[PDB]
Order: sequence, then C-alpha cells, then structure tokens
Amino acid sequence: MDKLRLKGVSYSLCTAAFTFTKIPAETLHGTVTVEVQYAGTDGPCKVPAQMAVDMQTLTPVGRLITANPVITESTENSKMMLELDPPFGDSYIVIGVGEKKITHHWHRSGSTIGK
Repeated sequence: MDKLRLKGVSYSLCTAAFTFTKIPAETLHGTVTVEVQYAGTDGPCKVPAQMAVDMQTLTPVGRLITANPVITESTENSKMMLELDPPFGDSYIVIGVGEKKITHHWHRSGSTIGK
C-alpha cells in the first residue's frame, strides 16, 4: 500500500483557455467527475488534469479511473466528462496552466481518525 510511481515529467506547451463547467460532486459510489471547456485543437488529445491538498507542492494524489479521454467532436466549445476518485480529505482540482488558471474547493468532512 501507499506505493510510489515516479516515472518522470516532461511535456509540451499548449495555447487554449479552460474553465470549469460541471462542479465536482461525490456520490454514493465515492467518485467525482470533472468537466471543462476545451478550446483550440479540440482534441482528440490529452488534457491537463490534477488535484492536491496544497498548491505550493501540488503533489500528485488520487486514483486513476479514466483511461484516455479525448475530444473527438469537431465542432467548437466541445467538452468531455472524466472520472476521479481522490482520497478521504480535501483537494483542489485544477485544469490547464497559465494566468487564467482554474481551481475548485473540494473538501470532505466526516471521519473519526485524525490522521
């Protein structure tokens, strides 16, 4: 348990604006979905998606439910849904990097063991 998957980090840059459209909400299953407005290339391509308790470090956390969601549609203002299953706590879902970055306030309250 608590394994570490540190392969490496290295990607190219993009040029498109992003914004949250579907607020993340957990269900009985314990999974949250994230949807935003993908502009520019409009896929099919991989979009930026990450979440962490802090911003300074923004360490990689959460589980991987989706395989490889991409924008197949050709039209503009095309969006897609994703599957996320973070741990029991509070994170900050972020999409795309830049000046017009976007984040949310995902907090969970309902436990007994204080870490």
